[PDB]
Amino acid sequence: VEALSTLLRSVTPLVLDPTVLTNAITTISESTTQTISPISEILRLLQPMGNDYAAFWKCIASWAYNGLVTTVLSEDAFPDSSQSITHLPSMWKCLFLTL
Amino acid sequence: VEALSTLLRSVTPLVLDPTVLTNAITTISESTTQTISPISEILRLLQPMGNDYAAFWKCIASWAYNGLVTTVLSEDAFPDSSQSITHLPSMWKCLFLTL
Amino acid sequence: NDYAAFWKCIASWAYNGLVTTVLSEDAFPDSSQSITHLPSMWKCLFLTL
Amino acid sequence: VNDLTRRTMTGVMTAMRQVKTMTPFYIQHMCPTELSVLASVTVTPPFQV
Amino acid sequence: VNDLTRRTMTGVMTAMRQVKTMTPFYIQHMCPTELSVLASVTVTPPFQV
Amino acid sequence: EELFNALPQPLQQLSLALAGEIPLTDHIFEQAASTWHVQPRSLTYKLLDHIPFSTPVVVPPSIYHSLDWSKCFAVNQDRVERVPTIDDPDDVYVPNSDIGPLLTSLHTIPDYGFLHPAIENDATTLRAERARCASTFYKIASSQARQVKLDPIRMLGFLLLVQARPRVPSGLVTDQPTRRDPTQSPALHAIWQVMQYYKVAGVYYAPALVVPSGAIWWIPPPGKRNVVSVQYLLTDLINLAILAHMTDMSPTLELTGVLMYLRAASSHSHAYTLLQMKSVFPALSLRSMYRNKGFGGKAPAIEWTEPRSKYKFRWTGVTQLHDGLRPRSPSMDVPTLEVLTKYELVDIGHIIIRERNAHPRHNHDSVRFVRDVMALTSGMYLVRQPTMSVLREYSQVPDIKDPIPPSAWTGPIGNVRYLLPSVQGPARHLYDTWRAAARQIAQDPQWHDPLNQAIMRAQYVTARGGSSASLKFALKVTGIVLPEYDDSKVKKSSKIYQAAQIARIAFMLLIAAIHAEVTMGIRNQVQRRARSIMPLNVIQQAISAPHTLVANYINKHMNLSTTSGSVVTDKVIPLILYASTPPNTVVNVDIKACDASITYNYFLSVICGAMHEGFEVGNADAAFMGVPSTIVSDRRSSVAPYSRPISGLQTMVQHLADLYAAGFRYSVSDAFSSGNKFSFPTSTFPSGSTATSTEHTANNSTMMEYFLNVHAPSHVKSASLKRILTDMTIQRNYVCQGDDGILLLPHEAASKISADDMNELLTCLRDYGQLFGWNYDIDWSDTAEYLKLYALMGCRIPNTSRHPPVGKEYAAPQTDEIWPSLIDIVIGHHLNGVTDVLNWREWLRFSWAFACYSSRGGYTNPKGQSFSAQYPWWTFVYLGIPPILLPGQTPFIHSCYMPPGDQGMFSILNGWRDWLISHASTTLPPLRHNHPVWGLSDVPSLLSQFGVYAGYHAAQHYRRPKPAPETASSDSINQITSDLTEYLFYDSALKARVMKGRYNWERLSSSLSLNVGSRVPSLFDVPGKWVAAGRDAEKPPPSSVEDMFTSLNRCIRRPTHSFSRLLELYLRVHVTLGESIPLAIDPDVPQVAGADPANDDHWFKYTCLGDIPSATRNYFGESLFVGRVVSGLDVEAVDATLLRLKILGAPPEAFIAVLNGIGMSDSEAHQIAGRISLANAQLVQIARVVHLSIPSSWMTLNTGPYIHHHAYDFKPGITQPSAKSRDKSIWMSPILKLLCTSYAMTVAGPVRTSIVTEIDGSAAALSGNLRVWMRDV
Amino acid sequence: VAMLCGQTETNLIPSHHYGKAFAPLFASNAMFTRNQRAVITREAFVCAR
Amino acid sequence: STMSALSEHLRSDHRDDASTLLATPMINNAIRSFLTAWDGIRILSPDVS
Amino acid sequence: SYVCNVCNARFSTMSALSEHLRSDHRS
RNA sequence: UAUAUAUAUAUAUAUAUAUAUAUAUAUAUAUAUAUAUA
Ligand SMILES: [Zn+2]
Repeated sequence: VEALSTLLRSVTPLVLDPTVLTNAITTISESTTQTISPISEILRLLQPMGNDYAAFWKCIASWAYNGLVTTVLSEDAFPDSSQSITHLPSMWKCLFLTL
Repeated sequence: VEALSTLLRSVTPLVLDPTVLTNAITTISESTTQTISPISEILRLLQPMGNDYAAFWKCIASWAYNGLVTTVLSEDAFPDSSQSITHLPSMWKCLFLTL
Repeated sequence: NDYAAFWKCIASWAYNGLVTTVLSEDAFPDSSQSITHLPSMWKCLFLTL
Repeated sequence: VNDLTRRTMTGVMTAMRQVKTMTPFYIQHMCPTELSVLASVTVTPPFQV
Repeated sequence: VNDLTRRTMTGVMTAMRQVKTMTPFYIQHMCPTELSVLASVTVTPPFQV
Repeated sequence: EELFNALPQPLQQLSLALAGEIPLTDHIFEQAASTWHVQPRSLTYKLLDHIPFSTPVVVPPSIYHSLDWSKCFAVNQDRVERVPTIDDPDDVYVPNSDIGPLLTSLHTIPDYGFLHPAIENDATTLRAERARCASTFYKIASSQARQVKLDPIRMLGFLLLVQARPRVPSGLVTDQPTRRDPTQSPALHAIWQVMQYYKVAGVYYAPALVVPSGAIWWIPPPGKRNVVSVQYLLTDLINLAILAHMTDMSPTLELTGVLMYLRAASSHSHAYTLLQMKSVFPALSLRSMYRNKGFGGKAPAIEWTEPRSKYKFRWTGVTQLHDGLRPRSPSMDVPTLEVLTKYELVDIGHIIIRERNAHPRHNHDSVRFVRDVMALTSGMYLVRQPTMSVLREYSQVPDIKDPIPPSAWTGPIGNVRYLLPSVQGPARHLYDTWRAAARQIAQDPQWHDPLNQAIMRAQYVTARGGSSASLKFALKVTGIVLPEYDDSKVKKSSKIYQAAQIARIAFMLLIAAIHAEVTMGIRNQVQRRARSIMPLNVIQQAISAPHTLVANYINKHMNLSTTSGSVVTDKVIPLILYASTPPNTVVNVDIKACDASITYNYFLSVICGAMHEGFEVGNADAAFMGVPSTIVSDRRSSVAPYSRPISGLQTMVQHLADLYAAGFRYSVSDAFSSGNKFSFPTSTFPSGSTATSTEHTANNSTMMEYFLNVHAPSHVKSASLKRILTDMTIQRNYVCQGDDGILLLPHEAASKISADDMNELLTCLRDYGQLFGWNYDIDWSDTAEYLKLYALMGCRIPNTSRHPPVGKEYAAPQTDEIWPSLIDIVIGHHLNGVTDVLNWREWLRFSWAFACYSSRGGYTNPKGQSFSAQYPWWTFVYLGIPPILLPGQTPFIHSCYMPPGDQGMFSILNGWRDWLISHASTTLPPLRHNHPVWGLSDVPSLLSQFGVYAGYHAAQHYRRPKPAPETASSDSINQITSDLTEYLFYDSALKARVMKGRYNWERLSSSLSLNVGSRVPSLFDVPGKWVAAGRDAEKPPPSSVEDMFTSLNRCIRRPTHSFSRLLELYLRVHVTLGESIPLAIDPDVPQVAGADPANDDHWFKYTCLGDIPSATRNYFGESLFVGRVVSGLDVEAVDATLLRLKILGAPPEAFIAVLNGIGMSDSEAHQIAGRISLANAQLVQIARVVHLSIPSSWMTLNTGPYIHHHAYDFKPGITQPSAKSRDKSIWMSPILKLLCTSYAMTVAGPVRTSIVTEIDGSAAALSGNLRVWMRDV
Repeated sequence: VAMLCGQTETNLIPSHHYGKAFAPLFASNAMFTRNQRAVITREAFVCAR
Repeated sequence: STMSALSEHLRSDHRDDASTLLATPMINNAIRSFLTAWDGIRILSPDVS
Repeated sequence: SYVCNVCNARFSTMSALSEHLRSDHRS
């Protein structure tokens, strides 16, 4: 898979840029009198494990060899089952999973 | 164009002075607990470059020789096509272009 | 101030069937290129003339 | 967009619409005279289409 | 959930839905071509089910 | 270790303290400092007896082969030249000679000597040749030895002291003890062997001793003789030994460096020999690393955002390395080995190559090896006779391979000639480019704005300057009687002084003076020829304005000046990192000598014509900067010649072209040589400061663009090269600054370009530069050299050799400085060791030893008394040096990234809080009434017992003496003032604006009762600042020195038990550290050489935060409201005051008065004042209002996001509700975040989340007091 | 992030871009060696059986 | 008797204490957290030969 | 050469030290 | 005494690098022979 992914990433015209998303986020107006800021939370959650952004190509490459190997959602990304929907960080994780 | 513009500015009763506009703008009340103040966004635009608005006289002079030269809006002074209407600076830019 | 090509073409006329002048292969615009690429467009114009 | 900001934005736009500027009058009534006179002064006469 | 925050959450979610990303188009129209070509290049041919 | 026993008792104590055995105290701090100042320096060498060396180094006796100096100097045309020994005309450096015969004996120290008074007298009075030659030789030889921040022996003493005892381990799991050990260092053994020659009765006489006036030498007995090169060799050895220890390199590499220096010292002209084989080490290691089969590892994945003009980059993962990605360029082994064969040093190459072959894969070890080997080049500041330097550099003229034919010009326009349209080629391209820019400049109401005019005039004045004598002569020659203000004690040669004289005169009267002589200066360098400083006079600088303006427009509106905006220098860091990544191919280029190659016959004539023509579009009668329009004869038409008016800009060009055609006329007055001043002209461009970078960068970009788009496609052969060479443009493929430049190729599709095509490409470029006489000096080694920064595969390599521990430039025969300045030298010295990533634990130990010696000093009246003083060690903590061990703590828990100033103090106290409080309760009786932050336990007395307050206030005291005023001189002060104001306020509108603003301001500040005495930045004080700077540039009288010592001692002795009000309030906050933040990048990937698990703390700090500055939403506060300001005033003061006013809720007219006080018109003042808001302000922008700033050490880290969303000022589940900032959080939270992150950066180890947990007083009380203090200042 | 942060050049022509991209990948007999190995494998397998 | 012996005792004995008077056990604890995060990196991004 | 303070294990190369350090040390 | 871990040494295998020798090809230099020109 790694060979195809690296080779694929060389030729593609697509480029990734997290900045555009952050601008769309931060431009949201909000009050400063609240104890919790959803903006800060989602921004903190949005940054990947490292500043990696490589899994996307890994998923593409896997399709050519689904007979050999299957991509699977990382187990650690699931929201904790003990939580409830009102727990915002858990809610965000659920949104990212379904996307 | 330069010669005609200089002559125009040399003799004219009109005087350009933005003090009343800003005075009428900064008197608008708004909450100080918000994260975005559109007043600042506006005043960050309309920046007086100190040239005493050569563009205005330049546009007027161009009319006399429209059959030879045409004035166009600068490309940089456009909202980026990647933005949404909710991106306030883009909206203000579009407003100025319309005016 | 040489203009060798011009005289070469005229000379070759008298010896066609022994030597043939051809347009330089690299003078053509690249096949993948599009008409909107102005430098390619000029090449096509000169090529035509 | 939070309505408070929206309320502000429509406010400032309203303020701009109410400024008693002189320019629109000058364009319609006085500027043409200035052009008409200066057209006889510049070393190059006007050239219009 | 206090509605102010609740208003914020639906706002930021709306913003994400409005971003004019290129990826969905690329997946549908361009990515298949890249795979189809590269399939002839890798030392191991594709193996699908 | 018997050496530890050899040390005297105080030094043994100090070594124990440095090792972390005991907490440091003022007592032992003084004992060590005092005893160092009293014992003879030779004892440091004496210490070397107790080291059982076991290294394979032999010092050949070939060193002591002094070549006679008499044949190394001669005078012809009445100037003392160098007459090189070898046929190479560049052997103009200090020879290898025995200085002995030119020595007398001193009465103070009879053993050492100085120059014969007879020799200098005869050279001065009789101008005797041999006397002059001897004098010149003595002066320069002494000067070369003086190129050190202090005496090398002291540094050697420092190294022995720290290395005398192993440091105690901390509790950290990553605290690896030093692997290297003494008795294995070839350098020290080499020093031992060579020094064996300099002992007569086991006394170890030093070959030389540096003094404030240079260096003295020891008279050799009849048997022996001292060669000056030996002293230089010792310095290099000492410097190498220190560096090797700090870098922690294998002894084998140090062995090679020793052999390197020895071979150089053996031959004549030690400097020249080193200079010839300079680039051997980088070529052997950096230029050729991965030219093998077993290549692999991890590399950064960096992406350059679409608006490439912004220079914004994104870290986006890592890339696996493989053989297809290995470097393509040929190695550098063959040429280097061939060169080394000349000096029979092929063994060094074999050793280096063999060792290099042990790193086939890119990882921490590989780069660490590269860092160490590259650290072997000599760090000596080379110096040669300025006369030879000026004669050798400016004697070059460019060679043009296709000159512009004379028939290519039109008729003259009085001085200039326009270029015929029929002419094509690069010259045509250059002509059009400059002409187009000139057109854009022509119509631009940005100028004629009185404020902008003030900026330009003010830009011309600085404390330094030159050519004043030429100015006074030329104007006196034309009958102009300039004023004088000598009683106002300010240097005449200062650019300020001459500017004041000019203020009244009508400008056109001065036109004849522009064709006047210009003085010159020289600044030495570490790895190259010395630089040149050529300051024009104020008038000439004014005339050349159009040239600068057009150049600026070219830069700012084409390739965005290629980073020459210089906003923060760190923007080049991600650029070269991206340029060195595997997917990209990069080529390093730079003009051989851009200053020497720009000239009038080819270049400047074209530019002058283009500018003069480009200004034709514009009112022919429009004076510019006081230069009126004039009538010139036009002779383009032979049948219809005539005369027509030309605008002032064109008149400037007319004179400017005349000056350039005449060539610059310099006057050399070198002091190291003897009685040999003269003047000679040259076409060499001045290029003395950043003002020249604009012109050269513009021309650099222009020629490159034409080459890429026109010349290369028409001339190259490879079809593949043509295919890739096309679709390439400078705005996204090329950057430059002055001569330096970087060219990067478009990403070859999953592949690399054939080296064959590269050779074809590089060859054609060389020829293209040869056409108009530019030697391009290009190279291709898959590395990044730009502005002296080195990157390899996306990892930065600090070239430590360019910052020698011992070396320091001194451009004059005398050091001319006072003792307290040494402290600032220490501080600057320490920071480099942090910027460059050294072993942070050992570097800290060495730094403190340096500080201890510097802590003490004295002075003597020219005839009368002596004076003395020394600081408590806590000063250096405030100055920004972490403590090694506090009482009750564990050593080595404070990171080097600890901020200086109050922030460092607060963070230290915050961690130290609980132990102090509890300990104070046990030791001391309680204080008499409750304290805000402390309980009744009375820690302040304990702090005083530690002398903390003494150090805290001592560091606040100034360190340079103050000159005194006088009343008749005050008439000159007024005369100086009046004229400076007159020069500043050429018009009247600005004066009216400032006066109105000042009058309104004081009226408001008093009546509204904000405060009184607020020193607000205003234009009326700018001349005052200039005057103070001018007077300060003078050598102070002794009385000022005596005042300093007395004042300093009193400040030390005065018993005070309080910090500044800000720090007092800051202590009210409690901060705690949580878990580590999520990592930025993979720890495997190296980013900075030496920041590895071995050097843990740097490795932690970089890994957690990530290096690439990526402020996607912060912008680090660079959006200051006042973009346009005059020199002298500080923007950082202006915005701080404005924000402070805004927080205080001042009425708008207060802002209006302040803005009007710096020349802003009322309309724009209202416009600016409206923009002021707490919302759009950035965290740092608002936090600076209380002087909370970002340490320079952090400028290489991506601290933005951490400060944004990792320093919780109010975590709901942890913070006490008493600390809830409530509505004032809009401006309170940034302050708390800054304090939190400062404390987090203070401790060693990985970066952890910082949380405010409690404020002893209510947050409201804290905010209220802050508002009070803000109102007070 | 990849889904929402996808963007490309303003006026990209995919056919042109891929034309340049794939050019170096079809310059050699690389694809044919595997064919030859497959044949030898076939013969070896049959003979062994 | 020595800072070394004290430091070793602090690292060994008080390996999990949280008293504010002690710093080093906390830092070592943070380092342990640092390593656990490092595992999270390569566990979803291993190294190939 | 390089060594780990917890178990005194000694390593020729730093990469080996790193991998060991990260993985071998954690009624 | 046995097991496990770590270090060092020796042997064997495999890979990579360098050196030396021999063979073949290409380039350059020198010598000798032959041809042609002066
Ligand atoms: Zn271990």
